[PDB]
Formats: sequence, C-alpha cells, structure tokens
Amino acid sequence: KNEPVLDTDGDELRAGEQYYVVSAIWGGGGGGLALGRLTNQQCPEIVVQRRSDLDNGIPVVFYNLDSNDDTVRVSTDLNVEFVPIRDRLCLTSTVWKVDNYDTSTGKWWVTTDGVIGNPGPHTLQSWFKIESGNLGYKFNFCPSVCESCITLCSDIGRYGNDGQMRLALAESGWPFVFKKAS
Amino acid sequence: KNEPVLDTDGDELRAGEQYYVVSAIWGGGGGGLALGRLTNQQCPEIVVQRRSDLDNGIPVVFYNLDSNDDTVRVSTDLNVEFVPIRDRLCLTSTVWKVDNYDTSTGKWWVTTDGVIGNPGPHTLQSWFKIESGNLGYKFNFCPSVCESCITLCSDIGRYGNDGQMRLALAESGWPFVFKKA
Amino acid sequence: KNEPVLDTDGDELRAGEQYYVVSAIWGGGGGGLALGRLTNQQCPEIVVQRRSDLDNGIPVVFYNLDSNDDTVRVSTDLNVEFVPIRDRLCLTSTVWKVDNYDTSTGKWWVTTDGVIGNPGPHTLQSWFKIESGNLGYKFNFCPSVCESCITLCSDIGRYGNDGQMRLALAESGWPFVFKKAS
Amino acid sequence: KNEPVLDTDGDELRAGEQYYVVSAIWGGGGGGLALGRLTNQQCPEIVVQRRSDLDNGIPVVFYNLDSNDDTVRVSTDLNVEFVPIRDRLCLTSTVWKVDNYDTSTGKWWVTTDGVIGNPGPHTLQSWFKIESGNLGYKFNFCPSVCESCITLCSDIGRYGNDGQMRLALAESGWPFVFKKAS
Ligand SMILES: [Ca+2]
Ligand SMILES: [Ca+2]
Ligand SMILES: [Ca+2]
Ligand SMILES: [Ca+2]
Ligand SMILES: [Ca+2]
Ligand SMILES: [Ca+2]
Repeated sequence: KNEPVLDTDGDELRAGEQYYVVSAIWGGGGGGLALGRLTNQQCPEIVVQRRSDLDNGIPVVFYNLDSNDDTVRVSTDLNVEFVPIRDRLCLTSTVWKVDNYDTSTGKWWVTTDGVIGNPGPHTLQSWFKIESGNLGYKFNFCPSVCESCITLCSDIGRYGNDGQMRLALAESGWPFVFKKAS
Repeated sequence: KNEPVLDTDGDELRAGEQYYVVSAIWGGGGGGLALGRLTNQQCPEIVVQRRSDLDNGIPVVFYNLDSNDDTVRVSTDLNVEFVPIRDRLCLTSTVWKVDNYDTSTGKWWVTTDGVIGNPGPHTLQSWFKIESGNLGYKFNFCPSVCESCITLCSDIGRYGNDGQMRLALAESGWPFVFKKA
Repeated sequence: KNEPVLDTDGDELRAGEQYYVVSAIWGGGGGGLALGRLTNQQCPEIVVQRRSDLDNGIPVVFYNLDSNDDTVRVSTDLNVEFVPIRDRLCLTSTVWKVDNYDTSTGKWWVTTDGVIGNPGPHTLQSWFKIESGNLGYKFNFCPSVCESCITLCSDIGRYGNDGQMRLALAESGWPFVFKKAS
Repeated sequence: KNEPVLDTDGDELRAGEQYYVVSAIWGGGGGGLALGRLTNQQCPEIVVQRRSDLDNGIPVVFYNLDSNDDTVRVSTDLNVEFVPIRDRLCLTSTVWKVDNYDTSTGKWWVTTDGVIGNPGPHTLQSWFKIESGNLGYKFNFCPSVCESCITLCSDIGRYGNDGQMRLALAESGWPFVFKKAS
C-alpha cells in the first residue's frame, strides 16, 4: 500500500474522478495539460501543456491496475485518459501512451491513442507512474506490468517543439499538481 | 515555431477557417466584431464592436504570410478578412487595414478595403499580429513585411466614434477570444 | 395615456421593476448611474455616472403617481429610487431629489434622500419625468404635482465635479437607455 | 479633481481603510496579494500573490500625499502598506517599494520595507499610482514626487521568482480589484 496521491485540496485522488493536471510551479509555470496536433498529423492528438496560467487544459481520469482499488498511489502503474468536454474529430483514443522513437528529434514523446487496462506486454506503452517530490508530483514511465519485457525507464519532462510544450522522456521530470474538475 | 493561437475550445486556429472575434471582457465589455458603416460613408465599411455580449458579430478568416503554414501563431503578420455578410453596395474588400491619420480625433482607425497577400511596402497597412494578453489575445499593428519601411508599431484598442465602438491603435490592446464559426 | 418608456429589449418599463440607467452612447459613453459621495459629505449620497462602460451602476426602480398605472410613460411624474444590492451606511434614502442651489458651482445637482409618493408641495423635489429624444431618453425635472408651487423646469444634463460625473439641471439633457437588471 | 478609485461594491477607496487586492482575472489568474518570504531571506518580506482565487490574501492600506484628501484617486502617487498579519520576526516595514535592479533575473521587484510620507527624492521608490485597466485597476510605478529625478515609469505586472508569484515592473500591468476587508 503506497502513499495515496493528493490533490490541491489535500484529498486523495480517486480512480474515475476528473482532475486537471497543472504545473506545480506557481509563477511562470504554465497552465495545465491538454491536446494539440502536428503540422503533418491531425490524429492521434499529442499531449501539450498550456503556456497560459489561466488555462487548466483538459481534465484526465486515472485507471488503476485492479479495478477494485479506488485510491491513486505513488509508484503504481496507471492509465491516463483525457476527458474532453466536447467530442473530438479524431477516432483515436485520448489515453496517454509513449510513442515510437522520433528519429527527427531523438525524443520519446508522450502521445495519445493508448489503451485502458489489460496490463502486460500488449499495453506496456500505456502505463505511467506518479512519483512524489519536493516541488510536486512528477510522471514516470517505467512499467512493471511485464517482468520479462525490456522497457524504457524514465521521468516525463517537458520540451518545446514547433511552438508547443510537449511531454517526453527526460532525466529530470516536470512537477505537477492535481486540481479537481469541480 | 511560434505559439499557435487557440480558440475558445482550446484548438489551434487554422488559416482559412471562420472564427468570431469576441471581447474577452463581457457584460459592458461588449460582444463580437462586425462590419459597420459611418454615418456619412457607405464604403469602405468600418470595423465595429457589437454592444451586446450575446452577439458574436460576424466571423473573420485569417490569412498567413506563407500559404503553407496552416496554423495561426502569435506575433506573426497576417491578414484579417470579415466573411462578406453584407449587402452588394460596397465593392471594397472586407480586409482589415490601418487608415490614414484622422485629424478629427487623433486616431489611427482600423477600417476595411485592405489587401490579402503580397507582403511588402505596398500592403504594409494590411498586416496585423495576434499577441497574448493578460487574458485572451490582442491585435497588434507592427508589420515586419518591409524592413526598410518606417511604420507604426502599436496595439489595437477600442474607441468611440460616430456613436459606435471602433478599433484604433492604442497603448494597451483590448483582449479578444476566437470562437469557431 | 402617454407613450410608454421602452427598455433595451423593446419591452415597456414597468413601475416596481429594476433597471440599470446606462448611457445611450456606445463608444466613449460611460457606464450606468450609481451612488457616490463628496469630500465634505458622506450622507446623503450623490447621484453619479460611472466613467467605465463596464460598470452598469446600481439599478433604479420607478414609482408612478397612482399606484394603479403599472407602466412608465414619457412626460409623467415619477419617483426614482436606487435599489442597492448591499445595505448602505447612510440612513438617508436613495430616492432621487433635486438639491438646494449650490452657490459654489451655480448648479442644481441631483442628489438623494428624496421621498416616495405623496404628490404635492412637501415632495415637490422628488418628482422626475423621462422624456423621449433622438439619441435616447432624457430626464426632466418639471413637476406638475402642485399647481400653486413655483418650480424649476429643466432637463437633466451631466457635469464633472471633482473627479465625478454628476447630474444637474441643464438646458439639454443627457441621453440614457434602460437595461433590465435581471 | 481626479477620478476616485472604486472598490468591488462601487464605493470610493478611503485612505486608511483596509482593502484586499485581488486579481481581476480569477481561476488560474490567482487570488489576492500577501506578504511572502524568499527561501533564503526572511526580512524584508516580499510581495507575492496567493495562488487560489478563493484566497483574498492580506489587505493593504493606502496613504495619500496630503493626509487631508481621504479619497484614493487614479493617477496620484500614494503609499501601499500591508496590514501586518505576520509573525514578529521582521523589523522591516510592510510598505511596498521598488527594489534595486535584480541582475540575476532582469527584474525590478516590488518588495517591502518602504517608507510612508515625505515625498521627494529620498522616498521616490515608495510611491505607486493606481490606474484604470481594461478591467479593474493596475498599479503603476511612475512617481512625480521629484520633478528633477530621472525615474523608472512602468506598469506593475506579475512574474515568477523563487517558486512564487511576485510583482515586478512590466510593460502591461496586471489588473486588480479592491474589496473592503471588513
Ligand atoms: Ca491554406
Ligand atoms: Ca472606450
Ligand atoms: Ca539569508
Ligand atoms: Ca487622512
Ligand atoms: Ca509597517
Ligand atoms: Ca474599459
């Protein structure tokens, strides 16, 4: 039983509850996370952070490994899905997922069209951990759903690309806090 | 590489698509923009702001410098054109442009009959930038299309003229948001 | 009877309902009407117009001569009462009233602490008319409630006094329109 | 003769009374202003903004140039001083004042330990103006208490520092409203 993940009201995060994922840095930290697109790619949508502090972005929900635990805890494999307020053009899912390696930038981006549940080698790319910190919570991609799978193991940092703040694997991660969509 | 401008749904503005330009401050802040007419001038039509914040006015289309970047980004020169929802009286374009100095008022008005494309000194007055504001976005007239040209460089704010709410160069820009039309 | 006063939705004004009194001019017009004070006078409060288009001010209610006529009509004597949202320190009323002559400005200002009802000589100064105009409605002080009373008879203009835009008797009135407060 | 500053009820700001200073843009725009401390400096306290738009922060009191005018008016030099809702660790004043240029950030910060009164070159850094914004009001550092002094002349915006939201000189001011502390 790992320590539960807490939101800005000090309440524990619950699976299936909507939360905005906002930058923990108060003062020049940017807003929350949302969806964007690329010049050469409308679908699936990529994960971006808002530049503006005013925009908390799009809420997410968290899915736990077992559907019978309803507490979000540190160091535990999670599915992350954007819950858009309105329907979207793309038919891809809005579930976070580590992309294939981008040879044009050398980065492993966070994109969508992941999958919910069914842990193991088929859904490996859709599993994320939340790790605690001094500044706040930081996302970590290091899935344990497949003990014999070779996997990347790294924090999720933030990195500009063609005018948008994207998420990608990095040595040091970007800190976030969680705000109820209430 | 510049930050994409975002509409009220959070989706990047696309060149060629129609958007309402609505005040980000509502209530007495007013509604969206529209073609108007001065009392003693039928053509060109002028740019005005609807008083009611329920009225989104009529949409515009944005045109980028390069016809290949389909995204509208901040701090880049673009053309603004109202969708011609108007009668057949005026042959003037519905493209925004900066007027000659108005000695009646001290103002550099935004009017229409601008020109799309052909960046350079001949069309200098038809190029606007969208910049981030404290909230939403503001327009800014500071063209970079002619480097040897001396030019005005200033935000667009709101000013009363002819019993209507018009746009003019101003120290502090007025903030707007963009709604899909 | 006389032509009914209309609000900004085209509906006729109804005595007993709340309307903002906003400047008819759109663009540089100022905001609505409200309560203010002077350096040497906290009470009663003076009638003022906001400089900012964003502020509609405080709603007024109108009272007809006879509690029967529910309609507010042009060229008829009315009481005008601010209905502030929160309670006010002043124990004076918020009913409009022509002031005593001001020997420092030469003006007959509109102030409050007026009285509702009782048409006649005692309440002469609390009766106003709304008149039609090209640019909108204008207020007129010219009461007909006391045949044997000598009275001023003048339009209500606006003058700037020590940072504030006040109302005072003037040759030509200032134009207003009426917005429902709901 | 200058237009009085108004609070959120429409009443003019009185010199000496207590007012919260709260961002006119709520949500991720933040709440009200407060005393803060940098990580490595206990005293003087700095000026920060509370992150929660429910948090009115700590009220201030305004001081005019002549203690005889009690109305706070736009575009006039005045002193800003937090109410000392603090511990007893600092001997420094809670009066706002513009800091020396900060070479590590390029910013002119608003800090405290300013001084009240005595307008002239000796107190030039402690005089702020309130100006109308597109909405509410912005602070503006452009003192005229010393005609011969070369001075900075600039709006007050917000900026990140030490993981906190600070006030600093900026091209476009940040808009605030004022709420009675009572
Ligand atoms: Ca195109
Ligand atoms: Ca204006
Ligand atoms: Ca220290
Ligand atoms: Ca005093
Ligand atoms: Ca002190
Ligand atoms: Ca304004």
